Amino acid sequence: DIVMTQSPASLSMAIGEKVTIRCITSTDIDDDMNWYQQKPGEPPKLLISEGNTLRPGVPSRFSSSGYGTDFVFTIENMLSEDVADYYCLQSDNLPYTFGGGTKLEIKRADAAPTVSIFPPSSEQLTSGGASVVCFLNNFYPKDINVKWKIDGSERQNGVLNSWTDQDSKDSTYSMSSTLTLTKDEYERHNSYTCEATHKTSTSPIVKSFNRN
Amino acid sequence: EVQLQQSGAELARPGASVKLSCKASGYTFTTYWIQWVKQRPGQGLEWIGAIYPGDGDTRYIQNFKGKATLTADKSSSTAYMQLSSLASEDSAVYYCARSLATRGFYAMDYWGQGTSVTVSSAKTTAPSVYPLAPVCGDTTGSSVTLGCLVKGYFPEPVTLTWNSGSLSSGVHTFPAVLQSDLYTLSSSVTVTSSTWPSQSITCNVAHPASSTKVDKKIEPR
Amino acid sequence: SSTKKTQLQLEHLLLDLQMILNGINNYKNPKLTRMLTFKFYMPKKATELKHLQCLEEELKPLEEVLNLAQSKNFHLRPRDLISNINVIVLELKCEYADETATIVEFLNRWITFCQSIISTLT
Repeated sequence: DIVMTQSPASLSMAIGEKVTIRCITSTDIDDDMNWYQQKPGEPPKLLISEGNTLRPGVPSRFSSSGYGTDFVFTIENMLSEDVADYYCLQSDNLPYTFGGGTKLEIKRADAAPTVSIFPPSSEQLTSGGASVVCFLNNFYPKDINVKWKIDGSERQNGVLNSWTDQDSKDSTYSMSSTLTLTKDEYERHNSYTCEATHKTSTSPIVKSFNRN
Repeated sequence: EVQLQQSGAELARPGASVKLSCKASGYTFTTYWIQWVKQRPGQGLEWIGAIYPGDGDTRYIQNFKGKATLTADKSSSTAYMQLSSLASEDSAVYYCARSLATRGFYAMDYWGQGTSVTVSSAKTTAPSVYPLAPVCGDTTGSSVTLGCLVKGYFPEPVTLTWNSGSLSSGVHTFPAVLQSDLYTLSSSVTVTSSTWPSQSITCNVAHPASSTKVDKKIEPR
Repeated sequence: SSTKKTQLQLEHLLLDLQMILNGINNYKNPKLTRMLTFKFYMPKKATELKHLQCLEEELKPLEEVLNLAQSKNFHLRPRDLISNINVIVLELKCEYADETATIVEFLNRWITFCQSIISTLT
């Protein structure tokens, strides 16, 4: 087949800056390149069809160029509505084949996370479980480090982490870190804390609680 | 106008078969190729094959020959994809989509909404829903933040809402995490300090698979 | 002049069809696989010149295939060629089969139709 190498895999761009995505084809496709945009939970939308044809209704700051083996997709100026994945598809010969895609996220100022810690609910404790939950909300950039402490001393194991996609209104990220304990080990300790280390400062964010 | 409606989410055991459908309206169902596309969770788009409904002719990428079987019913304007000998790497969302012109292969403009197929031995199990309020000695910020913990369900997905959808800004619902064939997610909502616990806050959790639908009021400690 | 005029229009049509066919059949096209997906419809009976109506109604799908047929070694003018074909048919001038045809079969069928009529006129 014809492989298409789409690059970069990820890109972050400030508002109104120009954006460039590239697809390179393992053979000569003679301009049979297509560009799709996919937002979460939605089917991909055809933005540009072969011959650099903008689809009807598509914003005019989308454009593409290329003939042969090297193709470029361009957003003239980043708007936040353009956060999404972009895929190219060659329609030149069978099998049809897609590039691996591009995750396009917007840049904004650094923003410190808002941290909230939550002890296991009494209802979870009734049925034997014990999960401590930590929400680190609306921070930028995405890279964040979370550290758990029981009675002063850290614990690495039993911790799960999960990020939202870039929020639509303010372009920030959020993150749930949940530490699963045994209800027994939970009942043997008083202080529980999560630590947030982020680019926004060296002095981390500490949230903690006493079991009584 | 031109529309493509796909069938619903499916759970299947390893080795079984499943048959997805795609019902088409708004155009001459017979003169357009219909393409099928696989998308593994968190991954890229993947072309499978295509059918010309006017006569049943098919195309396949090589390593789906035998896995996928494309058919069409011209009377109902419907296309079907049979998947056989299901393994886990068949768990994915499958789209159908129409080539943008007649009688020939083209890129796809009109898309179905997708059908999610999960392939697992693990059994459907309803979710446990726990409320998350700050502890007794809770220090007050300007806004307050509460949560909902949805543990031990299978398969995906669950719908999460606050105050029957009334509460939609300042909601983060984090993606589900799979551990020992049970899913766990959580959702947070941020409201104004004043409005709680003076006005009730509730998470509603829907698990279509086990057809369960819970409400958890969040009450201070 | 119609004695050799009708025969000559049919010979011109034949050469256009044959040129398209040779171009497809001789030179290695990376787009061939995509050209073969194109679906052409075929007359039930094609015996008289009247049946050339059935050709005209597939000129839009044919023109598209001609875009795919150009390469580094096979050069063509899809729009001019289709226009000449439409002219000749409209001058010399419908129920189909359930069977769809590839561009190759479509071209061969119409080339053989022409050759039969032309053998009549000799």
